[PDB]
Amino acid sequence: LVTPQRLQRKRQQKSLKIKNAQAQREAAAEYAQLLAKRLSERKAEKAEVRKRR
Amino acid sequence: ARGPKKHLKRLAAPHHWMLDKLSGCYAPRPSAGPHKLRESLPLIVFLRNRLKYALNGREVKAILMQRHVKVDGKVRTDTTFPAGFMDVITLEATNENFRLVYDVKGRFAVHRITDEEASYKLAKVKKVQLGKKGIPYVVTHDGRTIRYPDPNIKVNDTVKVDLATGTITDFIKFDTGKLVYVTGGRNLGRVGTIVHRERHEGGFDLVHIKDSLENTFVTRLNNVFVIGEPGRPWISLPKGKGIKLTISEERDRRRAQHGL
Amino acid sequence: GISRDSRHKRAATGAKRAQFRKKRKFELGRQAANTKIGTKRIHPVRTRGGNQKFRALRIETGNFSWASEGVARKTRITGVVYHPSNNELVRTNTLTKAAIVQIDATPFRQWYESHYGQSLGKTSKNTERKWAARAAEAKIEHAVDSQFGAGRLYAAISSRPGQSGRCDGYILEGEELAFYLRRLTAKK
Amino acid sequence: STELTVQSERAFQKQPHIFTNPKAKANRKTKRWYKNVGLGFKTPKTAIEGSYIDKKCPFTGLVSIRGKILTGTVVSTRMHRTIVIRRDYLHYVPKYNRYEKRHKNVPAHVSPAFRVQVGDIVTVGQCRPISKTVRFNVLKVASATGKANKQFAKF
RNA sequence: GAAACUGCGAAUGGCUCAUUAAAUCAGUUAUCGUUUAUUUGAUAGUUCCUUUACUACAUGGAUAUCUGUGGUAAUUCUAGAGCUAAUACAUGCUUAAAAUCUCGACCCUUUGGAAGAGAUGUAUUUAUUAGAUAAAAAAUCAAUGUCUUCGGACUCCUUGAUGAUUCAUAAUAACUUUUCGAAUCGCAUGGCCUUGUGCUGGCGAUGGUUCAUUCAAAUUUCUGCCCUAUCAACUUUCGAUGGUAGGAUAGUGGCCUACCAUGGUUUCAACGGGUAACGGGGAAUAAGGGUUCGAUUCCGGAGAGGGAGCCUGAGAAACGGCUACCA
RNA sequence: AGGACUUUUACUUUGAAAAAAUUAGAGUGUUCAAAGCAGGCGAAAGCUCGAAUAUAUUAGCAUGGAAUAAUGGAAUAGGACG
Ligand SMILES: [Mg+2]
Ligand SMILES: [Mg+2]
Ligand SMILES: [Mg+2]
Ligand SMILES: [Mg+2]
Ligand SMILES: [Mg+2]
Ligand SMILES: [Mg+2]
Ligand SMILES: [Mg+2]
Ligand SMILES: [Mg+2]
Ligand SMILES: [Mg+2]
Ligand SMILES: [Mg+2]
Ligand SMILES: [Mg+2]
Ligand SMILES: [Mg+2]
Ligand SMILES: [Mg+2]
Ligand SMILES: [Mg+2]
Ligand SMILES: [Mg+2]
Ligand SMILES: [Mg+2]
Ligand SMILES: [Mg+2]
Ligand SMILES: [Mg+2]
Ligand SMILES: [Mg+2]
Repeated sequence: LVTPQRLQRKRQQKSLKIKNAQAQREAAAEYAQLLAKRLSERKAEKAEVRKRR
Repeated sequence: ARGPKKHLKRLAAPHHWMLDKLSGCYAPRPSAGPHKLRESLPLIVFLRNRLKYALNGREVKAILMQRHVKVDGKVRTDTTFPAGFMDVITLEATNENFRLVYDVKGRFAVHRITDEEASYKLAKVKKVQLGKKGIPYVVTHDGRTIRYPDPNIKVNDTVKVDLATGTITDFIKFDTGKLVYVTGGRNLGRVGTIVHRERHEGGFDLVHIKDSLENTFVTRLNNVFVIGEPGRPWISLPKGKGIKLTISEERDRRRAQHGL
Repeated sequence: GISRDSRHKRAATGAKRAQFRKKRKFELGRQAANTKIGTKRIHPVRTRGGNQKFRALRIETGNFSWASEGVARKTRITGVVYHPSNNELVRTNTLTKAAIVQIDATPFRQWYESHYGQSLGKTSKNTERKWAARAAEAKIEHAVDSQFGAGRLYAAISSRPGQSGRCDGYILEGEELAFYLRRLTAKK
Repeated sequence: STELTVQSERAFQKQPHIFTNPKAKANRKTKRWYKNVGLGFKTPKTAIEGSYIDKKCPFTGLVSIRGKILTGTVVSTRMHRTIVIRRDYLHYVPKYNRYEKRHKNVPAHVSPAFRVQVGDIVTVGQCRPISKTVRFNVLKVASATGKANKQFAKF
């Protein structure tokens, strides 16, 4: 039977799924930016090694 | 036996639960959980025996059921939960917080440790792998699977889980000259500094450890848990700091520090 | 009841081992699939730890891959012509892994025609420019063209119909095909 | 004891899932896959450019070397693609404080990359169960001859 | 809150030592050779397929319990009839964007470059590719890419782990009698006012794919067993040792099949026979060395009268589970 | 921390390992003891030290030593270095 509590559960499930997906994509973006920063740092280090040598 | 075994006779329980060889035929078998049962510690043992807050099984059941035990920020209402090494046990009653660290005799000693640092936990990295969709992840000794770790975190390393969000806060890189703890064998509870780590191509790494008293031993790498930098441990080490005083030195401690 | 334990075998020395224990369930072996051709009939079997296995007796069509340009197509198996283990399976048309079968070969044919259009056996400007960029690089070897004119391709199955339930494999091509023709010419 | 034909049997002999593209015009010999078993063990050049197949090759086959490393002496090289190694040792009887010469016969699987004969001391390594009795793969022929390196005498 | 359906355990525990002499077992390894309910930590938009016509404010039918009629001498024997439910059995819906692949209504003379259209979650199976890495410069033809401040420069290329991998993982083409992707429960029921049953909304409980972790389970390396030669050769047509391919296995493996090779153990005692032999931790005994015992309080193994066979499950060849033979 | 070659052992020192119970053995007035892993001390107003150690003589792993015991180099130089 259709009950406001059942609709509440359905809405909660949908919202939890959407929020979890958003959080996962945000974490992926943050990890990508961290990788880019580390890559820039070690590329600068490699350039300095090439220049000094 | 055809299938899993679900009973632990009292003599077969580890000598670190260090129960009474009489007054019972069986011993609490730890349920499946974050730690090996040989290395873990059931909550019933920690409360009934170590703390004496309870008296027997029913009292421990009543304690756990009403949600006063909090293992690493979670309730864990099962009697034989394997609260293992470096886990945090919180009792809002008596507002007390414990962290399980071996005392140098090699046993899960009762370590009353402050609320402020009880927020976080330490962990050893046991695996670093790449799960589905190319997502890096790290498996600690608790079995915690931390997703998206720092790119230069390697195996055998140590990490500082915030224990609230359950994400990575800081980490310590394994290398020589570093404060370290031991979690197996004769050197249980010992704390020292890594002097050398001989590789031994083909398996079973070994590390040499020198403690503050300038004593030296050697232990397996699986057996090793980096705990911080010398002079600056990242946690509150228990009483004695794991120096492993000699039996004669322990006798001298009993004689000297003595007031009745 | 078919056991695969080492106890019933004699020792390396040759002594006859006495029976140590009656054979267990984690040592069982099941009946051979000995699959056939026609009227797809796959039977599920519940093995250890769930993990449905699929017996693929009486299988007619399956996926087949071409390694050179690397394209896979669903196509019909039409009989088995060679088996490296037992020719009795060939005579009984039993289809197991590594068996050598014939292929209807049409889907590869009009894929080639819509991909290069070389009219084996003997438009929009975009497609024409794609073909020009290809620049007749489709110089695939002569024997596969010979059986393309024949119409039946020579494929070697690589999936295990006994376990997987599928019927996947790859066309003999390159020196591979050569070798097997020699063996087939030995049969011929 | 090795056939001249690179495949002699009914089934074709290929290294599984390494494919040489005939449509390409490089026209090298083939695409031969290989690996190093580690432990500072040098892969033989006869395996690096060889044309054998040997599914159970530690250097070219699927089998991996892990576990025990045993040094012994060849006692039987005259059963196909496999070796029988005599390992000698001394068992210590303590009631007499005396030792006792003893020997065990370890079967193993020597790759065609190695040329073995009766009497060569051999370093062998553990692997998966290959046959009913062989569990070791020959990893090094230390003494190719031992005392037959110099044979003739012409002053 | 009976009963019954559902779920879970019943494979733990307890007992005995009959079988078993490289068998079990002990110490020590390995699984880059596999399955793993549960516990713990994470984990998924795509179920649309041409989306300009659908139940998602909730899809269908049975079915026990029960109401009544019986049968048999009886058994935890149950046939017929009548309703009835689900986290039982079946179906099935949303739902974004993005990017990547593929196929083109055209133009304008090349550096060709573009309207636009379909597919892509995961799961399975098969092919192929990436998964790098000892170190400074070139010329050159062949192909042809960016910018051109029309000389030509190409400077930038990202790559984890182990000792090792075809590993982890990613990518392309496809495949599937198409697995999963919450139609499930409890408490509290707050906030927004778009003031309506409207929009949202917390703490849990069960589930649920995958990957880990744990309880494990299977195999597995080296070495170790009592007496006996009045047991010296043993094994292979019926697998004995190895090769290859296949089948089966959860997985390696003569584990089984097909075709080959004729091999494997042995005076360092193999093979056979005996054990009033389960192995061990241990017990008695005690100058030292030892001798005897260990069915039994712990760890392993095996068995449920002797034998075989099997359903259910994650786990049984279970026996206070079934099938058959023998007693 | 990397390529490079590693004569191989037997032997012996040290260490990691050899589950608990058992044996040994430390502390402890179970009234003593067999035992047990307990207990002790406050003013009585919660404060406490414990639950020690060793051995297993085999097999495996690491490690220092190089006497004793064995094997191997260069005799056709196909030997070693640049
Ligand atoms: Mg039992
Ligand atoms: Mg016997
Ligand atoms: Mg590849
Ligand atoms: Mg893979
Ligand atoms: Mg095979
Ligand atoms: Mg006995
Ligand atoms: Mg008996
Ligand atoms: Mg016994
Ligand atoms: Mg008896
Ligand atoms: Mg028992
Ligand atoms: Mg049984
Ligand atoms: Mg009876
Ligand atoms: Mg079950
Ligand atoms: Mg039975
Ligand atoms: Mg009974
Ligand atoms: Mg029973
Ligand atoms: Mg029954
Ligand atoms: Mg002991
Ligand atoms: Mg005593």
